[PDB]
Amino acid sequence: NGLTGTGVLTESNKKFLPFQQFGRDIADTTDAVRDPQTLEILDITPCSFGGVSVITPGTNTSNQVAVLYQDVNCTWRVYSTGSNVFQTRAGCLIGAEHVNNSYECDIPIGAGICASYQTQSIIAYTMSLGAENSVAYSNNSIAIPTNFTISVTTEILPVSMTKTSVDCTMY
Amino acid sequence: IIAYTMSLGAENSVAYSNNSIAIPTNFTISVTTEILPVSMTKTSVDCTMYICGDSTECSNLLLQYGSFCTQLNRALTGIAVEQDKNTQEVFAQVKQIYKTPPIKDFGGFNFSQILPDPSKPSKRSPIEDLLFNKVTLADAGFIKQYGDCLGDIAARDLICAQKFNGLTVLPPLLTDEMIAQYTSALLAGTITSGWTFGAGPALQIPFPMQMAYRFNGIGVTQNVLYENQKLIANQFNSAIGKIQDSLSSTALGKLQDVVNQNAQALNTLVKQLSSNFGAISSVLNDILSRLDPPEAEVQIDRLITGRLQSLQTYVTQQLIRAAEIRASANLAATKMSECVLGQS
Amino acid sequence: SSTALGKLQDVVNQNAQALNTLVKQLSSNFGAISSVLNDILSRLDPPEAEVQIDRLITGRLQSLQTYVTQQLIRAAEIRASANLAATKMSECVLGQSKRVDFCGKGYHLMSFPQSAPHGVVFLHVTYVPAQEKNFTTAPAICHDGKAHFPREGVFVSNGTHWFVTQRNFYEPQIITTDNTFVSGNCDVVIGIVNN
Amino acid sequence: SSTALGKLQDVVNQNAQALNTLVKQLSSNFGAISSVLNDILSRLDPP
Amino acid sequence: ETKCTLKSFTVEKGIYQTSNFRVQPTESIVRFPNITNLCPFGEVFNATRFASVYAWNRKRISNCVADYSVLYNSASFSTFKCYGVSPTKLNDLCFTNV
Ligand SMILES: *[C@@H]1O[C@H](CO)[C@@H](O[C@@H]2O[C@H](CO)[C@@H](O)[C@H](O)[C@H]2NC(C)=O)[C@H](O)[C@H]1NC(C)=O
Ligand SMILES: *[C@@H]1O[C@H](CO)[C@@H](O[C@@H]2O[C@H](CO)[C@@H](O)[C@H](O)[C@H]2NC(C)=O)[C@H](O)[C@H]1NC(C)=O
Ligand SMILES: *[C@@H]1O[C@H](CO)[C@@H](O[C@@H]2O[C@H](CO)[C@@H](O)[C@H](O)[C@H]2NC(C)=O)[C@H](O)[C@H]1NC(C)=O
Ligand SMILES: *[C@@H]1O[C@H](CO)[C@@H](O[C@@H]2O[C@H](CO)[C@@H](O)[C@H](O)[C@H]2NC(C)=O)[C@H](O)[C@H]1NC(C)=O
Ligand SMILES: *[C@@H]1O[C@H](CO)[C@@H](O[C@@H]2O[C@H](CO)[C@@H](O)[C@H](O)[C@H]2NC(C)=O)[C@H](O)[C@H]1NC(C)=O
Ligand SMILES: *[C@@H]1O[C@H](CO)[C@@H](O[C@@H]2O[C@H](CO)[C@@H](O)[C@H](O)[C@H]2NC(C)=O)[C@H](O)[C@H]1NC(C)=O
Ligand SMILES: *[C@@H]1O[C@H](CO)[C@@H](O[C@@H]2O[C@H](CO)[C@@H](O)[C@H](O)[C@H]2NC(C)=O)[C@H](O)[C@H]1NC(C)=O
Ligand SMILES: *[C@@H]1O[C@H](CO)[C@@H](O[C@@H]2O[C@H](CO)[C@@H](O)[C@H](O)[C@H]2NC(C)=O)[C@H](O)[C@H]1NC(C)=O
Ligand SMILES: *[C@@H]1O[C@H](CO)[C@@H](O[C@@H]2O[C@H](CO)[C@@H](O)[C@H](O)[C@H]2NC(C)=O)[C@H](O)[C@H]1NC(C)=O
Ligand SMILES: *[C@@H]1O[C@H](CO)[C@@H](O)[C@H](O)[C@H]1NC(C)=O
Ligand SMILES: *[C@@H]1O[C@H](CO)[C@@H](O)[C@H](O)[C@H]1NC(C)=O
Ligand SMILES: *[C@@H]1O[C@H](CO)[C@@H](O)[C@H](O)[C@H]1NC(C)=O
Ligand SMILES: *[C@@H]1O[C@H](CO)[C@@H](O)[C@H](O)[C@H]1NC(C)=O
Repeated sequence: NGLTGTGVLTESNKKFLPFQQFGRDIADTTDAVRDPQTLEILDITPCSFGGVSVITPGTNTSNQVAVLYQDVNCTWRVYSTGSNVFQTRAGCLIGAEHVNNSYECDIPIGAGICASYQTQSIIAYTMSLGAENSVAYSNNSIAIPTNFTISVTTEILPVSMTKTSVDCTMY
Repeated sequence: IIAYTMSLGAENSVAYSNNSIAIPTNFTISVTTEILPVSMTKTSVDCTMYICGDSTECSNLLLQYGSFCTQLNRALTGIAVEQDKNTQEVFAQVKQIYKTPPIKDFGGFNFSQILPDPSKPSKRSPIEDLLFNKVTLADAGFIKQYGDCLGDIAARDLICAQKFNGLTVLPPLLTDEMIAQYTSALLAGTITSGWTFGAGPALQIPFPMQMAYRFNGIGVTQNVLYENQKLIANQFNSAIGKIQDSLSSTALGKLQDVVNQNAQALNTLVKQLSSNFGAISSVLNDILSRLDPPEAEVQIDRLITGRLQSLQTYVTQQLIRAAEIRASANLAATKMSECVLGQS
Repeated sequence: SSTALGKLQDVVNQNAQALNTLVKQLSSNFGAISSVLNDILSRLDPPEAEVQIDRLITGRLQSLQTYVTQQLIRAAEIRASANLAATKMSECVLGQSKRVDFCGKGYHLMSFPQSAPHGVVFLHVTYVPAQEKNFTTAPAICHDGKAHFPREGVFVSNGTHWFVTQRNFYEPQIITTDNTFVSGNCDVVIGIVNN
Repeated sequence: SSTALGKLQDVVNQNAQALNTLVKQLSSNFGAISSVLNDILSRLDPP
Repeated sequence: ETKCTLKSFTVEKGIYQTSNFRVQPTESIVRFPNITNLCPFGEVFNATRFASVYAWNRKRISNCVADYSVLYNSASFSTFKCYGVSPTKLNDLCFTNV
């Protein structure tokens, strides 16, 4: 009826009064419409949806990349499918091979998963928290040191930043 | 409704004289809780999708304001990586995952309500489970598929309303199970090694003797502990029971306010898409249809300016809130190193 | 000398990037016909060039405002960092700290300051125990129906004999009446041993 | 009693100056023909 | 996309956010009501006797098709100004109370 737009049209359950033609949501966008020939109500849903991130090892080393689709669950709305599809609680990762080891985080993907440029290709793994250890606790056992080490460590702290001034008229 | 003058507290008087002293004859072992926020939600914004939508005319008009969106996203990513850094300073103090032995002989002290429960899917403690159910988040997971809200489910579910306008929430780097593992390692180290695992290698010591060391640290001789060991263990166990009780009963307001504030900010962003900002309408499709390019550009310019300043206000207030959360996380890290890894 | 001071370089980088972003934002039309005042003032006459100049003025003013706001926020963070550095200077360099992990990892012995571009570096000298050894231990010693507790140490046993040592360094000594003190009898302490 | 609390007076001064700056900023045209609503609403018709 | 949003030809190791996943429209559809007649262009603009201005006439325009090109060879105008709408979008809209 003259109102233009873009989106996906689906059958609706809303039911208009006879003096109504369009339906609006809280952001005041038209989200429902009555078809002027069949008199049926339709819902209008937008077309773009879902975040995308790109994981690179740096283009000074390679132009291989992996892509994380943060709203896809494959078990699609993807640009490519290639190989090495790996599902994560942060989304579907495409272009990186899943391994069973665990290292320190290199590139944080999220939800406990990191990625790195190892063997060349891109691998994705679960980050390790640290080495496992156990204390030999008993009710009558103690451990006493017999030597020592003198350690020297550095700690860096910022104290100032640059002082600037601006001339409004000149800018 | 009544109105009164508030009271400062009960009145008290000390029986001061020049040769009188008061000495305690018994003691109590008290256990208290302290809650501290450490992170907030990490968000990201797509300018083009928020300001224009799928409008190509608007998106071409917006190319005179690309520096402003790169700036907004730079600020938001700074906040987002700062949150993970916060969590790491608080919880990742030690990099050895200590386990507690099956020797649960700690001199009579019962640590069963704060030690991991292997009967859960996670390895959370009874106390940690009680805490986990008193804070209601807004995102049960972070995978909401397109097909899952397709129809009128959008604009009735607030998260799909946010997502259709370019507002994304990213998941934290450390899962909740990893944080539970970290706190479990801290507890195991502190009950089997005292304060030595925070200064170098963990050196075991019987619990009773560690408690005697800690009694020495406050000016009480060790025989006071060794001669009252059962009473002290019973008082500790009763105080821990009181905690669980109180909790499971009835709050974590300081941790719920963070979630509430972030959700309210995002929803305010979404409703501010209904403002004309001085244009003839707030819909780009009512302007682009019924108006031709050169004289629709004025209206689209008004809308673009308004929505840009909306995004700017959001980012500024997020930066201010992130500074406050950063201060809180620094305090929590200091408390972790000085109260948990030592005696203050 | 080998290979960094990333936290001190990020400050310089951030300030430089902010100024350069200000400079490039002078290429925005903000909804005007051009971003150059000389293309507007030539080809347009005062009353109808004023609308374009007003658009440019509003845009550039808000650019300056954004810069100043973000500078204020960053200055608050640097202020917090400088307050922490002053506290560390008074408590780790001008004294010896008992606060755990405040002046390095280990037991703090001393600290030395060094100046760096826009910041400070602390060299923390700490004491780290090493080469530990296992011993049997006991809370008290029973001699004559009396319980003896160590004065400033702990009771250890090399397997057959009992000594009293200091907690942080193995230096065994013979248990005497100058190492210990008496309190009560031998019926209340749990793991008391005879010696 | 002789002669200060500068750090406590600066807070009062800053808050007062902020409010007064708000009040004087009501004299800006912001690109309009005048800064008074009554000079615009009289001599000009609604649209 | 990242090279271009960075305004640089080199990208450093890491992970970067890009634009949301876009889908392009495949078709174009138009849905107007079922209207067959043409609007009374010849009994409004071609009337025989008009009214005086103090008692001005008001005719109601109901369900009809607005084809104003049929006037191109019958009458010139010399004043024609629209107010809420541009003249290039007249034959692309539906009008409510005419
Ligand atoms: C991807 O989809 C799967 C299933 O459609 C989600 O997980 C199911 O989860 C339940 C537990 O809640 C299991 O009992 C089922 O066996 C799972 N089935 C499958 C096929 O996985 C999963 O959560 C989705 N992706 C993510 C990471 O959320
Ligand atoms: C202290 O004595 C304990 C008891 O034997 C030693 O610890 C065990 O070491 C073995 C081999 O490394 C492990 O498999 C066990 O899990 C350990 N714990 C037990 C048995 O509870 C420990 O090496 C001794 N410490 C020193 C410094 O000599
Ligand atoms: C305590 O540790 C030091 C090392 O820090 C030991 O001294 C080293 O001894 C070895 C073998 O005799 C030498 O090769 C090194 O040169 C020594 N180091 C230094 C810095 O001189 C010392 O022997 C240990 N003491 C005990 C009692 O074990
Ligand atoms: C310590 O001795 C003082 C002196 O009698 C006691 O304090 C007084 O108590 C009475 C009754 O409670 C009050 O009316 C007085 O005001 C108190 N102060 C005085 C007289 O100076 C006190 O109860 C004693 N404390 C203990 C623990 O026994
Ligand atoms: C010190 O206080 C404790 C209470 O905290 C006293 O122990 C209580 O004694 C009463 C009466 O004998 C019992 O009903 C309670 O069950 C005891 N409490 C616990 C936790 O066991 C203790 O007697 C006091 N000591 C002195 C010397 O007064
Ligand atoms: C430590 O305290 C807990 C209480 O929280 C004790 O566990 C209970 O044990 C009894 C006996 O098996 C069970 O019937 C209960 O269901 C347990 N859970 C409760 C009461 O919540 C535990 O036994 C104590 N540990 C020791 C060594 O006594
Ligand atoms: C525990 O230490 C004592 C040291 O007092 C050892 O006993 C002495 O050992 C030396 C050398 O073997 C002998 O000359 C002495 O006669 C021993 N007795 C005394 C009273 O000095 C004892 O061997 C050590 N035990 C273990 C298991 O190492
Ligand atoms: C430590 O020494 C005392 C005294 O030498 C031992 O005491 C005996 O205790 C039992 C049970 O109370 C009595 O029936 C005996 O009459 C006591 N004998 C004496 C001589 O006092 C005590 O058993 C010793 N402890 C150990 C573990 O050997
Ligand atoms: C608009 O015209 C269409 C045809 O051009 C009509 O569609 C008919 O609808 C009836 C339902 O009662 C069907 O039985 C016919 O098969 C339809 N025709 C076609 C060609 O599909 C429609 O009814 C008209 N609008 C109204 C309000 O009557
Ligand atoms: C990346 O390229 C530049 C220029 O080609 C070079 O100076 C730099 O060293 C390279 N990076 C590394 C890590 O070598
Ligand atoms: C990796 O871990 C999986 C977990 O089931 C296991 O099946 C597999 O054998 C391991 N090795 C691989 C597949 O690289
Ligand atoms: C220590 O535990 C053992 C069990 O191996 C027990 O026989 C002994 O009485 C306990 N001693 C103390 C002091 O707890
Ligand atoms: C009206 O239409 C007739 C033809 O039917 C034409 O002759 C006459 O000039 C027209 N008059 C006006 C005012 O349009």
